Amino acid sequence: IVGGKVCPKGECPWQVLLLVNGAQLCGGTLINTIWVVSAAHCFDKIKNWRNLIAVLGEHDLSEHDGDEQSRRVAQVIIPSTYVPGTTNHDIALLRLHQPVVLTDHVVPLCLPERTFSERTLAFVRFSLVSGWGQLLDRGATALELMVLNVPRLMTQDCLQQSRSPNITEYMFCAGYSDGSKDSCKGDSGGPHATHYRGTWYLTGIVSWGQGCATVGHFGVYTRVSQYIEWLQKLMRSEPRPGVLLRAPFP
Amino acid sequence: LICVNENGGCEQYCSDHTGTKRSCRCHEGYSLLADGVSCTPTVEYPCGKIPILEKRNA
Ligand SMILES: [NH3+]CC1CCCCC1
Ligand SMILES: [Ca+2]
Ligand SMILES: [Cl-]
Ligand SMILES: [Cl-]
Ligand SMILES: [Cl-]
Ligand SMILES: [Cl-]
Repeated sequence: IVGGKVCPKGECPWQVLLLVNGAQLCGGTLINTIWVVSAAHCFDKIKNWRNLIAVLGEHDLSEHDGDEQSRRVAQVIIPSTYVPGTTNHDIALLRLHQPVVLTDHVVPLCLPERTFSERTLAFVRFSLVSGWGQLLDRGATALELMVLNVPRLMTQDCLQQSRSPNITEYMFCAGYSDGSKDSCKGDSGGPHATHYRGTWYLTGIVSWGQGCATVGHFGVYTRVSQYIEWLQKLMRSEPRPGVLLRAPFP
Repeated sequence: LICVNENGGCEQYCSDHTGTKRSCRCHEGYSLLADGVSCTPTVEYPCGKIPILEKRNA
């Protein structure tokens, strides 16, 4: 995260850290005790699928305080419409091998109904994006979880204000065009979370952009409202052998 | 009332019904109050609430 602040420990309790062989890969969002939403592009270069770990309750990467909970990722579900190396349909649904235990430091983000998300949440201007990604373009990643408040743009206005992939109906822009504030490498897959009447909801996923905090450009986020039914159906499905599952979309 | 305006008065989710009928609903781990709009937690750790802050203002 560029230009944000430390998320005080426990105030981003849905945030997930994804590891491969112990190394930082991506962020993610806990949406109930076994399911995590991330970004499809996080998995483009995975070789051993059986080495993926999700950590909940994480905050300071330099220490163990006992609130952390680690789980093997049993399934990675990616829509049929995602093409590796590209940006559209940038969403992945992860099944944990064992549920996490809900605590003061581990709480899911609400996956909203589509209509609520389209008719109401989409018009909440500011939302929170978080991660342990790079603190600066070409800079070091964060040891403490960072969070950033970013305003959402209507796509017409994003295209007008920006100055190269398209912005599809499965994406939205959010952030600033002045190079001060953005999600960055390492933050991919993490939450874009939106507050409404006392409760927080998943509206986006850290997806892509023209580098990190590039002047004249905004952060691009996967538009989660397009995927609610797809996710809901998969969460009711029985697990399948083998980690990776490509599942039809819509 | 209609869901596209003002969330239909619902705190959370909203369905439009045949007639001038609206129904509010709440996410799992919440129940709808008798006002027909408000949602209250039914479990210790409902989605989308931050325990250390809920405890801070409780
Ligand atoms: N928002 C711009 C960044 C670009 C690198 C990947 C995460 C998103
Ligand atoms: Ca720690
Ligand atoms: Cl194994
Ligand atoms: Cl099934
Ligand atoms: Cl297996
Ligand atoms: Cl496998």
